[PDB]
Amino acid sequence: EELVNVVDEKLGTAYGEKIDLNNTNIAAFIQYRGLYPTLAKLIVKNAPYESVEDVLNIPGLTERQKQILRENLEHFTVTEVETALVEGGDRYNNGLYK
Amino acid sequence: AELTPEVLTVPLNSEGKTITLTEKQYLEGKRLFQYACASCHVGGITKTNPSLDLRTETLALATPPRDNIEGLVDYMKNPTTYDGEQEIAEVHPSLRSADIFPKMRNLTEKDLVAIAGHILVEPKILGDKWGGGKVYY
Amino acid sequence: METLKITVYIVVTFFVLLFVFGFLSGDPARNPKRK
Amino acid sequence: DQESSGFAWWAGNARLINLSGKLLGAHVAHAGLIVFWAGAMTLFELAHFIPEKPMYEQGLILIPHIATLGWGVGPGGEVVDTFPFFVVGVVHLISSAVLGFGGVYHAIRGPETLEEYSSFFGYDWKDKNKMTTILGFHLIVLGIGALLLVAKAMFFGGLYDTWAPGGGDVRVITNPTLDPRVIFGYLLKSPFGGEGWIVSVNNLEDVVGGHIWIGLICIAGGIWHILTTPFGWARRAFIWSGEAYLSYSLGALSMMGFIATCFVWFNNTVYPSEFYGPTGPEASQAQAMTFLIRDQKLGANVGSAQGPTGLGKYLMRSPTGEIIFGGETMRFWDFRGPWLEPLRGPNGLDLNKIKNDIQPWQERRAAEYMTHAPLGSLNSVGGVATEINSVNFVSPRSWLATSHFVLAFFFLVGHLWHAGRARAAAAGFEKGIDRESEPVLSMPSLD
Amino acid sequence: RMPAFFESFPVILTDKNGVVKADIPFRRAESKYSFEQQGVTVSFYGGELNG
Amino acid sequence: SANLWERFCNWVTSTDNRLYVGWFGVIMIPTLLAATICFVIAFIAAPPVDIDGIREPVSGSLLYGNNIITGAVVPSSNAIGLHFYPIWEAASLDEWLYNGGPYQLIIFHFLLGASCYMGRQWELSYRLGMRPWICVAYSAPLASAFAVFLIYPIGQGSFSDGMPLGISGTFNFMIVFQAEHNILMHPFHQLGVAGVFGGALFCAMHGSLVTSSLIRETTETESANYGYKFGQEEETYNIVAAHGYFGRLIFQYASFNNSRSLHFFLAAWPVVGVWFTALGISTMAFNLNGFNFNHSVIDAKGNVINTWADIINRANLGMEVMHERNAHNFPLDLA
Amino acid sequence: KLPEAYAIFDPLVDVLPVIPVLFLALAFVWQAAVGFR
Amino acid sequence: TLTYDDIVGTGLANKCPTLDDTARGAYPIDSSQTYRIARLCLQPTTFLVKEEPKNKRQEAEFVPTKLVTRETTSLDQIQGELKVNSDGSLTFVEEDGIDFQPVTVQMAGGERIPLLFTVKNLVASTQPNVTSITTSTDFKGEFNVPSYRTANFLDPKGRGLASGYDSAIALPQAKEEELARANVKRFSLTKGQISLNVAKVDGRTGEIAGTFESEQLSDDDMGAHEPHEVKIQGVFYASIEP
Ligand code: CLA
Ligand code: CLA
Ligand code: CLA
Ligand SMILES: C=Cc1c(C)c2cc3nc(c4c5[nH]c(cc6nc(cc1[nH]2)C(C)=C6CC)c(C)c5C(=O)[C@@H]4C(=O)OC)[C@@H](CCC(=O)OC/C=C(\C)CCC[C@H](C)CCC[C@H](C)CCCC(C)C)[C@@H]3C
Ligand SMILES: CC1=C(/C=C/C(C)=C/C=C/C(C)=C/C=C/C=C(C)/C=C/C=C(C)/C=C/C2=C(C)CCCC2(C)C)C(C)(C)CCC1
Ligand SMILES: CC1=C(/C=C/C(C)=C/C=C/C(C)=C/C=C/C=C(C)/C=C/C=C(C)/C=C/C2=C(C)CCCC2(C)C)C(C)(C)CCC1
Ligand SMILES: [Ca+2]
Ligand SMILES: [Fe+2]
Repeated sequence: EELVNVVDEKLGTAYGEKIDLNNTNIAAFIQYRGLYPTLAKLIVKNAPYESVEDVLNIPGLTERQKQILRENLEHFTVTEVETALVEGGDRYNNGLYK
Repeated sequence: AELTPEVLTVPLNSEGKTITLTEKQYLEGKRLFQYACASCHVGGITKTNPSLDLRTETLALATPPRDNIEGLVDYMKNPTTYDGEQEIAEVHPSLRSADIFPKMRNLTEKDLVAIAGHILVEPKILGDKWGGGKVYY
Repeated sequence: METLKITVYIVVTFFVLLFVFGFLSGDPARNPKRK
Repeated sequence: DQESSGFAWWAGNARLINLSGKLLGAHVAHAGLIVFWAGAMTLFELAHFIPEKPMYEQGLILIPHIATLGWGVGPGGEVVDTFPFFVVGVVHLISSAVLGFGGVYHAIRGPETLEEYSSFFGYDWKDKNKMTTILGFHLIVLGIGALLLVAKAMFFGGLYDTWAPGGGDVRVITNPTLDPRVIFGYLLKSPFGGEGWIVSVNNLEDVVGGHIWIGLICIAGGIWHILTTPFGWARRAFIWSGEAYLSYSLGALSMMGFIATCFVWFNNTVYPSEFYGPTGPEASQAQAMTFLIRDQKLGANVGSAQGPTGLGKYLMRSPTGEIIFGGETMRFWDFRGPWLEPLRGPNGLDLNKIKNDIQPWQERRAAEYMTHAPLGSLNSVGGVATEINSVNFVSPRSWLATSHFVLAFFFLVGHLWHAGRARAAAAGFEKGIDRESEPVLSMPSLD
Repeated sequence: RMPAFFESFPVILTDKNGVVKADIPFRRAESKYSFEQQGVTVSFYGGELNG
Repeated sequence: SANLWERFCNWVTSTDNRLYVGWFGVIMIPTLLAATICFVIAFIAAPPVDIDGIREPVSGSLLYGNNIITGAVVPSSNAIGLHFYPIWEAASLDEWLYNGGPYQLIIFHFLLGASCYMGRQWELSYRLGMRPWICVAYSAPLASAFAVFLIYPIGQGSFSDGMPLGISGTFNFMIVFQAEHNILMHPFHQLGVAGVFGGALFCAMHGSLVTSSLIRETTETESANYGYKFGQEEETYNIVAAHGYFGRLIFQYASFNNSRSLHFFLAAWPVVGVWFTALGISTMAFNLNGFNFNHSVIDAKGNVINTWADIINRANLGMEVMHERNAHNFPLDLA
Repeated sequence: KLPEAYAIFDPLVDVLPVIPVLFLALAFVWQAAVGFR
Repeated sequence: TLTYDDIVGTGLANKCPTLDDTARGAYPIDSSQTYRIARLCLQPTTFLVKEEPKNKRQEAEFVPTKLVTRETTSLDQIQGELKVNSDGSLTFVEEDGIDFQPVTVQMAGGERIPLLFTVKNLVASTQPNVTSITTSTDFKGEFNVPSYRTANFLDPKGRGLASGYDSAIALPQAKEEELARANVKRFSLTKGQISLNVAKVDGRTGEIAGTFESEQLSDDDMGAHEPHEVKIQGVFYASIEP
């Protein structure tokens, strides 16, 4: 019988500690070596992941892209896809700028 | 007596060397920066893509590394994405594309050095201001 | 809604007319003494 | 002249209301300051103008006019040869010496009345005819001028064409729009959003045809006047006074002054935008273009993307159904420009095209414009009022539209001032109520 | 604390030397100090919530 | 008879009609009655109007939760822009109301009548054989009502912008305008203020001095006002005793003594000044905004030293950011 | 872009636009000398 | 034929594609060939809103409502693969397009019901054994009805979900208990149902047309109040291709 703000609640999970593959917005990837541009679009463009490693299995990844992904897996996480954060293409343009 | 030659020392190469640009270059670097950058990178940000800025730490995580002269220089010659995957000289001003970005035509290897040297000194002076905007104005 | 458009134009035209003519009706003339 | 005999010092030039000879020199001398300027300033521009750096980024406003006529530009307004500029600038600067010589002369040495010095040049205000004559000439003079444009287009080099099929570049018009329908159409087209007024005109065929359709009317009038006198109503309608004649010509200018402020702020055709900055709506459009592209080219599905209010960040519909750009830009869904049209379909911005037909020349052109929008301060500091210094710039489109609204306005004020004075100087009481016979004192009170 | 002047005031929490340690965000998109994220808690002494 | 038209033209022009309906008045009269009547109803009852473009309807009428201070007639929608939205262009009144139809109807009509009202303010003078120009002093307010209701929108691209007909929404127009044009920092407004501030100052002076030199013609127990009689022959106060004091307050020549020269300075100061503000709004309508001194006074190293111009801008940002919270999708406010 | 030869006039060319203002200002020197008859 | 400067303003840009009375054809479904739908359009025509129960459980009906917006209702550009799985039945899978439009209709009494007319993630199928799509064919299916407002939307007093205030900022020392409902913005997500019934066909060009009816929920206002039930009756065009 409590009303809950899904987003504040999700800042209790891994989300709010590491890049959430299923939720966090694309521009989050611009914080680690060669990861943004091409991979980020891939990660995001590939539905939810039952678990971090699953990134490693995205279609046509180069043995190099794969090499990096493994490097940064320690900065990734996964949480239930949260509509409020995913709906409306919010993952490509969450409405923030500088 | 504040813009000392120590505040003018920025990483030259990626191995470790440094260059101590003169107060003459600096100013000119700024003039050249407003001449071909500010239009889109005023204050060290990016009007047509706020995601990527010119903060030194940001350039560091770039690919290849741009937190030094040689790197920035390479860029103004042949720009690429933040991952280095695509060459973007066809939509971002460069020498590889002066035919489309005239302002770039003037620019000479010497100029490119200043403009770059400027992108590295500003944050030394301005600090956080250089990175963000509004919030920091 | 179309009828309202017609009406209004008729109405607006009636007055625009009155105005144009009224001045054409030699207005300079109307005053104490047109030297 | 003197005050205790004429008017008052700060009203000086009215002391010439009846001294045509001098009143000619006044007009000549002045008509020299305009040329002098046109000339002196074009060189000032040129002396600073930098061959390859956007004109709009250099505070130019005269050179842009010359370029639009197809002078020293080439493809995309490339500034191929500066000479036409130097050329145009000086010619004027000289013809100023001529006119200048006339003024100084005619307002000093020459006769201060054309009365007997020549009965054809001498004139009478109330002479409801020598006026219709002088008008007539001038009406012909303007006609020759209009036709000069058609020449520069249909015969000498052509003009600039943003809408140029290949893309912006000089183009010789050879199919002027004849036909009253299309031409005069623009005349009775609402000045409101969408259906603009005269400010529509999105092609040089019409601009040229329209002008051809002017001399062959303007000169047709220049004659009808040198061959007649105001009819009955005409006389019992207007006040035939020198000052009154001014008034009518005052309001005229003022009225156009707005028509101009609107033209340089909205039209893309007769003001390239390659020489001037980008239209205000044009820049608000390009910011969407820029981000509809950036986000698409990054994973987003712009067609389905839904924004904070439920309207869709990149694309939404207009009241009449067309698919337009989203955001505050929903107001500028009227903007039509070269760089954008190829993405338009029959129902508006088409998805398929947007999804994979966006050449790079547009991605960057769209970026150029959103970063050169018509915004800045008095001390020329480009951008929003909260912006920081650097990038000093103010669109020509601003400077122009701004100055002319001031001029345009004050002139309307001017119009009233004189139209009101001459309309009472006639009934004759512009100097006060006649103590002895106060009209009011002989009118039935209202209570 | 709220400076008698402000009708509404943000809730910032800082340590001993006034270092921003926690707070309640406005734009969650990038909270760094949000409670929860920092695991803030509150204890009471004296008064009726004592203990 | 003598053909009623001939006659009609005589009544229309009657110099002795309680209220002077003129040729201009033949328009002013119906136009202002349409506006004024629609405004009064709109303000009392009228659904929320989707002002900005989104679908976040604002209610301004009284029967919908307002009081005189908060209520207003809201500007036609942004989706409408500059487009001409008359009642016949709506699919139904409800559409017309939801989209802000009332505003356009009300301003196009007030601007039309207020203009003829300017024209009328000449016709009568003429018909009374008096000098004109009164109508030119009234061209200042009109010019300001024109700027704010028509010019500013033509520039910005939509009637959604452009001061809304209501007390509080007028404060809105201002607080935002500032943040978008930094108006307080624009010459034309400062002249607007010198005008409006000055005007008042002199209104007190003129009114002051004159009252201070009325010629004793009444007891101590009866109004000073009775000392004057409507239409009375000569002046009612000593224009020389007046100058005798004011001249001595500052210094002789730093004063007036010519009623005509003095009264003109009264009608010229505020009019000239108020014109300007109209020219400011009309100017900032095309984005030539106020002065910008942000990040000037930089020091020796390059540290920005901040001047009052900055604390200003700092407060301007706060405005820029929060205004129209749900109407922006991209970084730059170019509309 | 002022053709080289003429480039010895830059300084002058730079001032020419302002001249017109001067006229209005000279017209005031005139009336001042004539005592504003 | 008609172009942009030909349609602009006529509001024809909202009505979508018709098939001259020549139809009644049959588009041959190969099964050995992959079919997709080039452009699926859905043009709203009538909106009804089941009168909120009276409390007195006496069968509430769907009443007509007035369209307070303009001609901003149509769904177009929708596309995706028209899958031909076993037993002859066809299944359309919505891939992308302008598949949603915020509509606001003023209801009989006084209310204003804003809904998010959509067919997002639609997946409609047809009767088994579909050979050559004919006027007898027709699709049915569910779809997702996102949420009128995005996580980012702020309310007149500042409060919002993914951003914005935490509470009734203007009532500093009041009881939050009763304001909970409006201070915590929940973001719903529900299912909608349609059914496109083919009325015209053009064996040749491979384009069907017809009527549609869908039922969905209104806007709950970040969950401030209960959503109203809506039913939409319109028309639809559909260009099929291999
Ligand atoms: C289209 C051209 C035009 C022409 C030919 C005339 C002609 C005339 N005017 Mg009109 N006038 C005009 C436009 C024009 N006017 C406009 C637009 C206005 C509204 C402002 C007026 C307002 C006006 C008034 C109020 C008066 C006249 C008067 C007169 C008559 C005498 C001239 C005179 O007094 O000069 C003398 C001129 C000066 C004292 C110097 C010019 C001073 C101005 C204010 C300076 C502007 C300069 C520049 C733009 C600003 C400097 C830069 C600034 C940033 C510091 C003459 C018939 C007078 C008359 O007797 O009426 C019949 C009179 O009293 N005019
Ligand atoms: C620029 C526009 C302009 C022009 C063309 C005129 C023109 C004229 N004015 Mg007006 N005037 C103006 C602005 C202008 N005025 C303004 C702004 C004011 C308000 C201060 C006045 C106030 C005014 C008054 C009070 C009077 C006139 C009078 C006159 C007339 C006689 C001239 C005269 O007495 O010279 C006097 C001669 C001189 C002292 C010489 C001045 C120097 C010459 C003309 C300039 C040479 C120009 C340039 C440097 C050299 C070029 C040479 C090259 C071609 C070789 C003449 C038609 C008079 C009139 O109405 O007569 C009946 C008069 O009494 N004017
Ligand atoms: C340079 C410009 C010019 C000027 C100043 C004049 C001036 C004049 N013309 Mg000429 N005319 C011209 C060009 C010009 N004409 C051209 C190019 C032609 C084509 C060959 C003609 C053809 C012409 C004819 C056939 C006649 C005149 C006549 C006249 C005289 C009085 C008629 C009048 O003004 O009625 C003013 C108009 C009205 C009372 C009607 C008002 C109602 C209309 C329908 C509405 C206008 C609204 C407008 C579109 C909206 C904007 C309004 C604004 C306030 C917001 C007058 C001296 C008459 C004359 O006496 O013969 C010599 C005449 O019979 N003219
Ligand atoms: C907008 C600003 C405003 C100003 C600048 C102003 C100024 C003045 N009003 C005076 C008078 C008047 N004003 C009056 C009514 C009004 N005056 C108004 C508004 C103003 N009045 C208003 C709204 C009204 C009501 C209608 C009347 C009725 C009178 C007069 O009788 C009198 C006069 O003679 O009329 C011309 C003059 C008195 C001289 C004096 O006191 O010297 C003595 C004081 C001196 C020299 C010291 C200045 C004192 C102040 C406290 C210090 C300011 C500090 C700096 C010097 C300046 C600040 C800098 C700015 C950038 C902020 C003075 C020129
Ligand atoms: C009447 C009058 C007036 C008026 C006046 C006027 C209006 C004048 C004008 C004048 C003018 C209008 C003048 C002009 C002049 C010019 C000149 C003198 C020129 C020259 C040129 C040259 C020389 C050229 C060449 C060159 C080149 C090619 C290049 C290099 C450089 C140079 C520049 C050298 C006044 C107010 C005072 C007062 C009263 C009376
Ligand atoms: C198509 C085109 C064009 C053309 C144009 C044209 C063809 C125009 C025309 C125009 C015209 C054709 C105009 C007209 C005008 C007019 C006017 C402006 C008028 C006015 C009037 C008045 C103001 C009057 C008055 C009065 C009255 C009403 C009453 C009684 C008294 C009096 C007399 C006072 C162009 C090139 C741009 C471009 C392209 C397109
Ligand atoms: Ca120089
Ligand atoms: Fe008085």
